[PDB]
Amino acid sequence: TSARARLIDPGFGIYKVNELVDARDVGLGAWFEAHIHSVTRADEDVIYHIQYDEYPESGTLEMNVKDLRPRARTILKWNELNVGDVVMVNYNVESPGQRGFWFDAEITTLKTISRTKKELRVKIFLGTLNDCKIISVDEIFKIERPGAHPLSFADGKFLRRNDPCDLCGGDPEKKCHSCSCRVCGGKHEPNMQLLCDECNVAYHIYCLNPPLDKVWYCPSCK
Ligand SMILES: [Zn+2]
Ligand SMILES: [Zn+2]
Ligand SMILES: [Zn+2]
Repeated sequence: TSARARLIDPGFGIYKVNELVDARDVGLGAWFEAHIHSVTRADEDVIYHIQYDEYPESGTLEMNVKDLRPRARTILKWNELNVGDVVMVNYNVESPGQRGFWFDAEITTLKTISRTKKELRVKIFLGTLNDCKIISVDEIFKIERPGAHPLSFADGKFLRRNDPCDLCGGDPEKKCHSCSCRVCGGKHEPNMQLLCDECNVAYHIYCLNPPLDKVWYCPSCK
């Protein structure tokens, strides 16, 4: 058992040490994946510190409890959505056509145009922005509330799709040297292919020079 993936109840607080949460960055108004680092004493007397999963460089940070909630885990299907619902959506404020960040929003328009076409417009809570068109209609997340089952890293990483690919367009059919194996460009075998942490590019076990016997950081760095 990893120490990073074991929940600790220090005897108080509504989130457990090492619990997976989302943390609202007050500067942007968006929610980012994080974990509880510590729960200590000085909604008032309990202090929570976190680390952001994808910003370990930012270190340990104090966070008010109103800016924390259990990690988002459930994607709401189209038929589970209603006008007036408050859900978490991906939106880019500066470039509405592109992938952005994860914002709480109230659904104001729900329109099924055809079998494939849909119109989802929301009110984004930053101040608020009205009549925002959400492109990623298949990634609408339910907002979890205090008391939800505590997740740990043992359950999984529970990372959302947080990056913008220009090459293959995210299509699983087309080969890609950019977002898959650099040597051959084959997405086949997600299991027999290791990633890097610093630069983040992949290689198969048999595509490296020299080839590895069994299944990490890349060799071209060192
Ligand atoms: Zn690609
Ligand atoms: Zn390869
Ligand atoms: Zn690397």
